[PDB]
Amino acid sequence: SLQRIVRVSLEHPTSAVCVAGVETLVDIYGSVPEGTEMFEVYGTPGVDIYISPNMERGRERADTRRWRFDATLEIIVVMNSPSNDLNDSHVQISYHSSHEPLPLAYAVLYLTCVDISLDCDLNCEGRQDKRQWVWGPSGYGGILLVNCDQDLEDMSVMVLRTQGPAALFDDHKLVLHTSSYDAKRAQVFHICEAYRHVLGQDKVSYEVPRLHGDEERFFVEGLSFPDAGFTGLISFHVTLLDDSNEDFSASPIFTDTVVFRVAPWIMTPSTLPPLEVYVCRVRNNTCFVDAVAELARKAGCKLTICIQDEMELGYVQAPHKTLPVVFDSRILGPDFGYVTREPSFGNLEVSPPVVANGKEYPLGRILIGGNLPGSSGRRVTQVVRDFLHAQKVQPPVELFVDWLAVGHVDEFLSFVPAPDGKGFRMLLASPGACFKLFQEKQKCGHGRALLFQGVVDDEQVKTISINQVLSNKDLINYNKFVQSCIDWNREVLKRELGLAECDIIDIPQLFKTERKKATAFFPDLVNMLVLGKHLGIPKPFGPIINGCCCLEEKVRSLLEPLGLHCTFIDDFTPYCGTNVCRKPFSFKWWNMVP
Amino acid sequence: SLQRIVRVSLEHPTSAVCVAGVETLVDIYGSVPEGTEMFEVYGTPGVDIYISPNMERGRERADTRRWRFDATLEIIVVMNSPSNDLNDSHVQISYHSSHEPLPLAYAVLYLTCVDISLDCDLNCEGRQDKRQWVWGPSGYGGILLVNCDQDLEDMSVMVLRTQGPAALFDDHKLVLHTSSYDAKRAQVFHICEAYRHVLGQDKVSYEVPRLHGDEERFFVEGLSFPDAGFTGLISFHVTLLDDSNEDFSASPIFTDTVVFRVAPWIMTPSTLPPLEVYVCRVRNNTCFVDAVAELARKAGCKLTICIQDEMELGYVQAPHKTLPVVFDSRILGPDFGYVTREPSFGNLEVSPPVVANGKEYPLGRILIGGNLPGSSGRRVTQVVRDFLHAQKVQPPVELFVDWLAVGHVDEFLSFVPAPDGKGFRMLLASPGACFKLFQEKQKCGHGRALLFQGVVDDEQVKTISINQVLSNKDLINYNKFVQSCIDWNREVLKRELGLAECDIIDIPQLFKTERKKATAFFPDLVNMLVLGKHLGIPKPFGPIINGCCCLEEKVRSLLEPLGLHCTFIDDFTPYCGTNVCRKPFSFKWWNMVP
Repeated sequence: SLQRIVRVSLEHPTSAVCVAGVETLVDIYGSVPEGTEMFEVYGTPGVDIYISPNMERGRERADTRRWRFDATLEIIVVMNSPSNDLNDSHVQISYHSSHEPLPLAYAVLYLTCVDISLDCDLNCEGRQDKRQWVWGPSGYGGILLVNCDQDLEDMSVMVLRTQGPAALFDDHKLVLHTSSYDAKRAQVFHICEAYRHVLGQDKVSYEVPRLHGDEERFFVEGLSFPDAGFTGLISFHVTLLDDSNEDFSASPIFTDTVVFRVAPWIMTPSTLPPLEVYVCRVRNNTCFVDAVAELARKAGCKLTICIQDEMELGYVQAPHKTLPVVFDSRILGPDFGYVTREPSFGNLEVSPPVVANGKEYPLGRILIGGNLPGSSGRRVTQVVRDFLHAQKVQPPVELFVDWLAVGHVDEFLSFVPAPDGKGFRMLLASPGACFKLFQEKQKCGHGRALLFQGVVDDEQVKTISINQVLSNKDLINYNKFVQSCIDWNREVLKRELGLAECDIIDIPQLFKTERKKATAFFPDLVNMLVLGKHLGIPKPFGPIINGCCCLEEKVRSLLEPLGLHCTFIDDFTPYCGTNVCRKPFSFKWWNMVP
Repeated sequence: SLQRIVRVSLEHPTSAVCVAGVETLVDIYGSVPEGTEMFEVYGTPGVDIYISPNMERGRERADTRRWRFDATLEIIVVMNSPSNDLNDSHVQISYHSSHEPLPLAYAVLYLTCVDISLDCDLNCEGRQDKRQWVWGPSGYGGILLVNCDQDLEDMSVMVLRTQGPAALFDDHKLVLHTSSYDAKRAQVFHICEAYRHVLGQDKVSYEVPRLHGDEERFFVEGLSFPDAGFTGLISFHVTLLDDSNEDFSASPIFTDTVVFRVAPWIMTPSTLPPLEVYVCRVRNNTCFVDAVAELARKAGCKLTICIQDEMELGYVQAPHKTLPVVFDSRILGPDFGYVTREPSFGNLEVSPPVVANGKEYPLGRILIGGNLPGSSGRRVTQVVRDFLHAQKVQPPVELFVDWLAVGHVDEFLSFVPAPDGKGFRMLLASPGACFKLFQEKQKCGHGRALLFQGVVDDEQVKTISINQVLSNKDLINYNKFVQSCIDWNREVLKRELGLAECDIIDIPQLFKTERKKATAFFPDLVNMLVLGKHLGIPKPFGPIINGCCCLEEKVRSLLEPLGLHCTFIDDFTPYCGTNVCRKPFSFKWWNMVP
C-alpha cells in the first residue's frame, strides 16, 4: 504494498499522519522553484527516506547526497515506530541551483506515526499475506464457529492495535464497519453486561472509543451456516478517518481488514472412532438395550435416554475447539450445537475419505437418498440439500431408494473398518449372495434347514426351509429385482467413490414386498451399528445347520478376517431408533482445496 | 465411463435395454452350475463382448475362445448401434466342464439398444467431456441469454436424440426434469402456440411424447441474471425409466445432463469503439446537440431522443449473438434487453482490460463510487453491487466520491485510447496541474489573463485573472484538499488496475465549494465523451493568452500527441445527460478463468 500520496507546499508547512510501515510518497502541490536543478531530502531519525524512479521498483536512501532534479523521481517516506507526541518528526525537502549557494525554497512536512492493525488468528500452514481467505495446505483465514442455526467460550476474538498519540484521536475517528449482508449473518461484541453489542444486525458501523489503551478487544459470533445464498465468508474493516477540515469533508487515511469463514458442518462416518451412542428408551426391549450396552462397553461409553433417524449428528471445528452439532428436521445441550432448516428422510448418510476421478475427498462424501424423477413426492431433497451443498466440504451423491417401503440409505448400505486396501469396506445388501448361499447349502443336503428356528424355537412363528425359499419363484424374482435396484446404487457408489470390487462385500439379504416396495424378508443384516472394530448386527434368524445360523456363519466368514467382531443383537425377536456421536477426522477441513 | 450391471439367470432368459455406447456388465444372479471350470460368451454381430479382470482396467474380446472360469472376471457388453426391433440381439453365456462335452447350462440375455442423448451446443475451444461447465480457453458449456430481468430468436435450443424401437416406449418413459431452484430461473418450451411450455416455474418434470420421430427439439430461456443467490448455472436432465414391472416399482436405466450458464452482464469501457450515442432532448441547448452531432459524424452514428446517468448500458453475449442490455435504477427496445434490481448513483463506471497483482482482468473492472464508512447515507451500494459481483466477470473496486457535491466517478476520471503503453491512458482531474500551469503562465508575465473571457466576451459574467486565482488563499487550499482526495483514488486505481505513473495524465481542473463539497470551478474538462479517437470535452473558458484558451492548449499538448482530436464543446455556455452504446470486446467472457 500500500502507498499513499501526501502533498507539500513551498508556501507553508504541511501536517500529515503516517500509518506504521505504509509507504507515504511525497510530491509537491504546484510548481517547483525557478531555476531548480537539484534537491535534497532530510528527516528526523525515525523517518526512513527513499527515492525511486516512478518506472522502476527499487528504492534508494535519499538523505545522504544531493540529487539532480528529475520530476520522474519519487520520494518515499516510511515510519515503522509510532509517535510519542503529535508532529514529533518531520521531512524537509530543499531545492537547489548551482548558481545560488542557498536553498531556493523549503518544503516541510511534519508527521505523526500511528500503528493501526485489525487482527484475528488464522493458521501457520503457510504463514507470512493479503486479507482474503485462502483454502489449502498453504492458506490462511479466520474461523467462526456457529452455535445455533459463558455466553460463548466458543467465540472468536478480534483485536484492534492502536499505538500512537492519544490527542491524535480528538481529531481523527476509528470506524469499525462491515457489510449489511455480513452483518445479518454475524455479530460483534466490544469488551466495554460488560461486553457491548457494537456490530450487529441493524448495526453496520461503530466509532471506537479507545477506552482500553493500546489494544481494543472484540468477540465475533457467526449466526448462520453457509446456505444457498451464503458462502460462509464474513469481512470486517477498520478505517481511520480525518475530520479536522471542519469546512471541508471527512477523508480516509487507512483501512484494514480481517476475513472470517464460517466453519462448515461435517458428517461423521461410521468408520470414525465412537464417543457416545444415542439410544431411545424402550420399556419393551430390555434385552436389546442390554446388548447395546455390552457392545458400547466393548468399545466405549454409551448413554441412554427417552427419534434417532429424526436428526443427524455432525461437528464443526476451529483450531481452538471442535463442537458437536445436531442437524434437525429438546437437546442434550452441554457441549452441543443445533442447526435447523425450515421450508423428511433425515436418516444417516455419509461415506469415508475417498479419491475419485482425480478429485480428492478427504472428509468423505454425503450420500443423499434421492427420489426418482417425475415423482409427485419428494423424500430427502426438501431443498435442505441447499444447505448440504453449501457446506462445500462433502460433495453429495444422489442414490436410488424409491424401491424401499421405508427408503433409508442404511437399509442396504454400510461402511466398516478394514485393516488393508483403502482402510474400509463397503457392505451392500445382496439378494444373490443369499441366493448363492442357499443353493450351496442345498447341494450339500441341508435344503431342509429351517429359517426362523431360533425365533420359532418356542413361539411358533411360520418357519421356512431353504428348499421352500429357493422354489418360491415369486420371491426369487422379486429379490432379483431388488438386487438390480441395489446394483444401480453399487455402480453409482463405485464411480463417485472410486471404489473397486475388491473393496466391496456383498452381504446375503432377502426381501419381500410391502405395498409393492421392498422390506426385509429376514432382519436386515447390513443395518449395522459400527463402533470401531465391534459390530451390532441384527441377528438374522436364518437356517440352523449343525446348530448354527448359517447366515451368521457367513457374515463371520466375511467380516472376522478383517479383525471385526460380530455380535448378533436381537432387534426383531420381541414382536425408537439408534444413533451415535463420533470423534472428528484427523484431517482438518480448512486444508481441503475444493 | 458409465457402467451398468445386468444380471442373468440360468433358469430362464433375461431381457434388457442397452443404451448406445454404455458398458453393460453381465453377472449371474445366484450360483454357477456344479463342477463349472470354463465358460464361453457369444453375441449377435452388433454386440461387442469383452472380458476384464475386475482389478485391472483393460478389456479383451471374449467371444473367440474358451476361458478358465474365474469369478474375478467381468463380462462387458456394448452396443453402439440402435436396435431396429425389440430384442433383435442377444448374448449367450455357456458354462463348461472338462468331463462333460456339452454346456452345463446356458444364460441368455436378449437386448434392445436405444440411443438417448440430451444435447446443446457449447464450444470448440477444447472440444472432445463431463457434463459440467468449464471456464477457460480449454473449457465448455451451454450459454443462456437473458432478455428481461419471434418471442425469442435469441433463444437457446435443446435437442433430445432418441433412436430405437418405437414399441420400447409403450413400456418405458422419458422424463425431462430440472431442479426447483433451476426451474425458478429458467423455462423450456417443447416444439409440440405450437411451442408448448413444458418445463417452467411450477413445472419440474415432463414425460416426453416422442411426437416427432428421432429427435425432440426444445428451446430454453433464462429468466434471471446471476444474483447474490444465483451462480448462473442451470442443469437439465433426461431419464429413461423402466415401468414394466407392474407389480414391482419403476427403476432408472439411464440419465443424461446438459449444463447451461447464464451469460453475465458486461459493462462497455469508453475505450471500446462506439456504435450509437444517447442524447436527451434539450429545447434550450441547440448548439450543444449540433456539436455532439458533428462529433458523432466525426466517428459514427448518433441518435437523439427526449436520464442518461439514470441507467447504464452493457451487453450479454453468446456464440450466436450479442445483445445490448440496459441496467436500470420506456425503452428503445428493438434489439435491446433490460435488467432491473429493486430494493441512486447510477452513473458510468468501468475500466479497460488490465493486469494486476498477477490476476488478469481481460474485460476490465467496474469502478464503484463508494460511500465513506460510518455514513448515514448510502450512495451506490444499495446492494445491487450484489448483482455486479455476482456477474463475476468484472470484479469491482470501491472509490472515494463522498467529497463531491454530485459524486459521479466521471467527474474526475476518464479512460482514453492510447497508441502505445497499455493502449489507453487514465485521465485524472488534477488541481495542481492547473496550479502548476497558472504559475508557469504567471512567471511568463501573463498573470493578467482573464478566465471566462470567451463566456464573458459579450455577457459580463464575473471574469477572474490568473493572478487573482493564484492569490486567493482559500481557493488554493480547498483545491489542495480535493487534489488529495483525488490522490487517494489515484493510488487505489494504480493498485487494482496495475497502472504506472507513465500511464496516467493529470488534467488541469479547479474546484470550488457547494455546501462544503466539491464542484467544478470551471467546466469539468475530464467529463469527456470518448468516441474512438474523437473527444467531446467541455470547453473550459480558461485564461485567454494570445487569443487562445491556455487550458485548451494544455489539454491539446497532452492529448493530440496520442492521436486524439480535441473538440471543445460548449456545455456550460447557456446559463439532461449523455450516454453511448459500444461494440463489445473482441475477448469472449467464457474464455476468462476467475
